[PDB]
Amino acid sequence: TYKYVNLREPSMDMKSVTDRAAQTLLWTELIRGLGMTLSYLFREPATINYPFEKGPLSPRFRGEHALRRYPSGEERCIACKLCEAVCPAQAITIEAEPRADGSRRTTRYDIDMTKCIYCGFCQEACPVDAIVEGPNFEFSTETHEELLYNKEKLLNNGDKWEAEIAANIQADYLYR
Amino acid sequence: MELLQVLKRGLQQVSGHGGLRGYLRVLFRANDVRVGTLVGEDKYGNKYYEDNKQFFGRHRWVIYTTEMNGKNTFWDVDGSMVPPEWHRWLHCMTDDPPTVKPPTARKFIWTNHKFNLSGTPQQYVPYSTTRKKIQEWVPPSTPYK
Amino acid sequence: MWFEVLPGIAVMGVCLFIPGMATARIHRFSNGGKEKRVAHYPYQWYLMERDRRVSGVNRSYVSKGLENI
Amino acid sequence: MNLMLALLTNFTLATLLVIIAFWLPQLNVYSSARLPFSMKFFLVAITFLLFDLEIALLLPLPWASQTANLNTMLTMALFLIILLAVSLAYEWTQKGLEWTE
Amino acid sequence: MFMINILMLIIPILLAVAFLTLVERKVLGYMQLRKGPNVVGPYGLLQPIADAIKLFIKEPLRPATSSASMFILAPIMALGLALTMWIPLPMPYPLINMNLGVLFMLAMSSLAVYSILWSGWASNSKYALIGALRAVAQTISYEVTLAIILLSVLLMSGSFTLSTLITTQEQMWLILPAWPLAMMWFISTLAETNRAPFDLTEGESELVYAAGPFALFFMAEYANIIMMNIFTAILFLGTSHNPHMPELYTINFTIKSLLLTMSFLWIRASYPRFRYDQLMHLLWKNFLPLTLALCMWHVSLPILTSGIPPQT
Amino acid sequence: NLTLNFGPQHPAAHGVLRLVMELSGEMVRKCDPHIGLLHRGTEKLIEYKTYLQALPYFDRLDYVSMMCNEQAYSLAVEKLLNIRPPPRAQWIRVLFGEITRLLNHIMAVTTHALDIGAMTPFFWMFEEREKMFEFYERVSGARMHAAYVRPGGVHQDLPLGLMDDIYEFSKNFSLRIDELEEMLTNNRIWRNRTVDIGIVTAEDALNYGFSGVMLRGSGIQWDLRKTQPYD
Amino acid sequence: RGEYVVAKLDDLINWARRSSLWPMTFGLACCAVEMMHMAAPRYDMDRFGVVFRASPRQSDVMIVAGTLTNKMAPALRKVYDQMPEPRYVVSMGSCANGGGYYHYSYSVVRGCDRIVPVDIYVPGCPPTAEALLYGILQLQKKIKREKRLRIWYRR
Ligand SMILES: CCCCCCCCCCCCCCCCCC(=O)OC[C@H](COP(=O)(O)OCCN)OC(=O)CCCCCCCCCCCCCCCCC
Ligand SMILES: N=C(N)NC(=N)NCCc1ccc(I)c(Cl)c1
Ligand code: SF4
Ligand code: SF4
Ligand code: SF4
Repeated sequence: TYKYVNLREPSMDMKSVTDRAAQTLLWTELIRGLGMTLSYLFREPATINYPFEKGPLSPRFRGEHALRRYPSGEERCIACKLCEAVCPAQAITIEAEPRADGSRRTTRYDIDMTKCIYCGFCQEACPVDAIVEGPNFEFSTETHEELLYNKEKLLNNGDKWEAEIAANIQADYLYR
Repeated sequence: MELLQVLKRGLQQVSGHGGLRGYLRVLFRANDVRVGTLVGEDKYGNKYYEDNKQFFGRHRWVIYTTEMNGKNTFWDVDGSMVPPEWHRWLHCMTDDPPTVKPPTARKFIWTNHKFNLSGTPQQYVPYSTTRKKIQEWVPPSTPYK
Repeated sequence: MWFEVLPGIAVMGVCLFIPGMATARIHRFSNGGKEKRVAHYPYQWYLMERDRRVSGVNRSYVSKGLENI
Repeated sequence: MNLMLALLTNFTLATLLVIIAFWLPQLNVYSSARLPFSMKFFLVAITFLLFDLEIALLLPLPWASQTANLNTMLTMALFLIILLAVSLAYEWTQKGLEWTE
Repeated sequence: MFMINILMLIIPILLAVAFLTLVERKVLGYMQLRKGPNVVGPYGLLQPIADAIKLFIKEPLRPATSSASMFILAPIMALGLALTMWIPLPMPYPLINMNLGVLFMLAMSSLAVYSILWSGWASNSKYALIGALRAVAQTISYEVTLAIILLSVLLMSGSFTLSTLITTQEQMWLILPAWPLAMMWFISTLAETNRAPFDLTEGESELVYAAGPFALFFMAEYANIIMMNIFTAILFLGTSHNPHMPELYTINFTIKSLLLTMSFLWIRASYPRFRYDQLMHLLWKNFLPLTLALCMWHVSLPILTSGIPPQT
Repeated sequence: NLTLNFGPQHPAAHGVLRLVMELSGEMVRKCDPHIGLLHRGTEKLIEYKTYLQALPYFDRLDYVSMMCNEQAYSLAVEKLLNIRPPPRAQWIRVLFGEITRLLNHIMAVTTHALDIGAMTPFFWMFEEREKMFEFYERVSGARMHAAYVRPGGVHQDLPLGLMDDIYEFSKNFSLRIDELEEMLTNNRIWRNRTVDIGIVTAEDALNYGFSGVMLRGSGIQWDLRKTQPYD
Repeated sequence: RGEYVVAKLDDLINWARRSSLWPMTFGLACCAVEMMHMAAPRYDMDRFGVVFRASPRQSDVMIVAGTLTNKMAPALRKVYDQMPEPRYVVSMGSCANGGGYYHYSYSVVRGCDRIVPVDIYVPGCPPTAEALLYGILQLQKKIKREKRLRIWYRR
């Protein structure tokens, strides 16, 4: 089923012809266009007062990465490398060995945040909720090197943001 | 004549900030003189306000503290100053402020939040976290040729 | 909100208002409190030069009435 | 003498502003002849000139209306404007007002 | 005392020009559902000052000029003429009371096109020159109608003195007997001053050269926008003048000028841009025929109604 | 025949598109698009990814119509896999496919008007775009590159309360189209910039490989949602 | 004293230059759209003094918003060389920051900082319009720290 957007016949009776003549000479449609912009001048603007106001985000928002822990403080990551395998950008680099207590843990866990596409595939693939994308989006830097995160940076992000990260996971994990 | 009742609302903002100095202080710090309900105040001095008659987006806001972690933030405020427990509320990821539903306490969670540290002596510097992989042979110290 | 455009409008208003106000007041100051005499034509200029001589002080804006008769 | 003073001040200030706009940034130390241009644009300039000349003859009209010879004044005033309109009609029909090609 | 008068005219003009930038950005903002400047100073009131300082300590543009003397000349020409256009304006008393004040302003406005031309020669670039010629062709074209429209109105006023327009409009604005001309005059001032929907010099600078101080050219352009709108108010929306309370005239006359200037703002916010050939056709094939016909009509009308104004 | 090629004897950079045009006065005699300025070898990079890994590359093609790009790739893989997505996933994909169409046509129409001077509808409508970015962010956590539509269905279910907000947004949106039309449709200046411009015949459009509105603008009755429907 | 004078002259020009940051945007790809949303009414970059559409001749900051290919690298460097000083560059998004999702491509420059110096890196693919606003406000604070005159005085 279809419709015509511009298949109309302009009436050629004197009343209609004079209506278009008055339009041409008196600029009626142009003045009508002025009315619309005038009505907007008196509308409340939609601007928000950043940084004192923030745009709304949901619990699923994909932001800065962080490595999480268990309630006891043990790291959740077990160096399974499923995150590294799935990363579409190859942004993750992992090395691992048996820890002094025999645990399976990483010795290297880097994310090149300038390779990362912030797709969230790593947090989907992780079997233990170790790597997440947190709610922070205000971590712009002055140098390139500051954006090449290693494990110490990523663990510090987790300790820094765990309060919010845990609440966000609590809100969304029943959809996963 | 609503003009007068509009103007009265204007004056009540001056008293709502505690006199002209308070009204001027928020006008020049935050470029806004609205009055909202105090929802709480974090340990760093940031005050969080709500006004549910404002359209979604402008109904929550923070008046940042004038000093955080030893830094003068009277004029230099920053979005990264908001701690995580309030970050969720301020960005509408939740309805409940931390004053009502506080976060789950953990041993390892930072007690002191830090804002963005780029460009300062505290900035992050990347490095390889792995140890040397190939060990070189060390020649003997006693002579023997 | 739209009335926050007014402060800038008010500053422009005051800025455009001063030229017209300054000129009017300087004219009264310089012309014995009256309007500066307009002399677009030789007749109007001639009466002004005559007034300057009749004044006795070399100022065309110092009128002399029946007290001189 | 007032017009000279006003003119002198207007351009002296314009000149003063221009030079400091030329040097104030230097207080810092930051480290063949036929233009390929359509003949249609020449005719616009010439057409403007000829219409500008005719407008010069119409400028005295406000004073001309003050005469007792109003029958001749009105006839010649309309004659000039009509010829000015005939020139436009000639350019128009001769495709001199077009920009295609 | 007269020098005190000259400065009391120049300095406020440059300040009103400065704060028109703020008003333009804020009126455009609210018509676009946003705010515009509101951070740099309360309600953005310090924004014009920040911009002025920033421009004047910016590095000069680095393309070499093709004519040093004529590089300096263009900005001086443009700004000097812009300030000169204000000396005969009766607000209600002119700085200089010219018997032929209208002719003076017409004559000075026709020389402001030289700055456009000269800046083309000094650009040392053919594309810059071709751009300068296109703007000149548009400018001079709309000068034709402005002069003829101006002449038509003067046939109800009776002289070239500007203060006589105040006497003419004692009982009634000239926008009533001459609203057809006011419509065309207003649009010509938009196209005369390269204002949307006639800002094609910057419309056609697009894609898909030695340049003077942007600030100096910008100030000249915006002084002309205010002056054009002040002139429109005096010519069509005449304010009553009470000799004993002149400031009453200066208040109402200012408000009319502010509203007319704000309408320039209102109009760039509302319409798209004409094509170059189409705004040439708007003049040569639309405004000029009506303007010629209405010039004929306004020569006849005083004579046939016995409404010829006096000379003085 | 003046020329504009963006090079020596022409100091100016080109940008995303390098158009080499030869003009005779005002008229365009030849228009020679030089592209490749955003060529990134996506098609080669996909050969090193798994099918899931290659999905985010499609968000970044028509980066105004992200979820529609995901849908086309997902349909192709589902066809080769010989599976089908469940009905709720197909309805979610049609829902966000049409939301994505609103995102694209707002961008297309308002930037087209902006490029020729009418700068104001861009602001009114980009507030609507901002609200639709929130629907993207609420279902996927990303405002643009959702990676939400995948072979097999969609990544996650709609959060509770999302459908109500989409209803609220849609209830008011037609009035925003009306305001856009009040600025453009009958404006004589807009009509003078677009009427009888770039006329293409029905036969030329087909033989030149056009599709979508480029075909329907010339009267051809074709729309794959009708003739070759999916989901 | 002369120290106190240069202290306030520094504060003045620094205040002027960060209150009037005029960007020219290389909208190369996706990230340009988020840049447009920052100009859009919700965030209204123009309210910070950051004008929306600025000619390159009058620009103070360049925003590289999108992938920089090999074929485009010479054009980017051309425009940068023509910007009058002081000039700053903001790198927006993973592509411009370091190649991003096309880092290993044969036709893609692995970070615009290989072609021009960069002052701020905004992470994200793409950064939210508000994330880009954070980076712009962080550039203002970087300008606020400048001390050209105090260093000149001590030469
Ligand atoms: C009793 C005897 C009486 C005898 C005298 C009778 C005379 C009165 C009757 C005649 C009325 C004359 C009208 C004069 C105005 C000029 C009208 C005009 O020229 O319009 C035509 C023009 C082009 O129209 P177009 O669609 O392109 O079609 C023709 C092209 N071939 O259209 C255009 O002008 C293009 C529009 C340009 C303007 C766009 C931007 C501004 C629009 C809003 C401005 C609002 C007006 C502001 C008023 C200012 C007041 C100070
Ligand atoms: N607002 C506009 N008219 N656009 C625009 N160029 N804005 C920039 C503001 C500006 C430009 C020149 C000067 I001198 C000043 Cl004081 C301020
Ligand atoms: S978000 Fe995507 S691109 Fe970034 S590290 Fe995780 S899987 Fe890799
Ligand atoms: S973060 Fe998760 S997916 Fe990645 S290596 Fe550790 S346990 Fe495996
Ligand atoms: S960084 Fe991401 S959003 Fe930006 S251009 Fe690259 S792929 Fe697109």
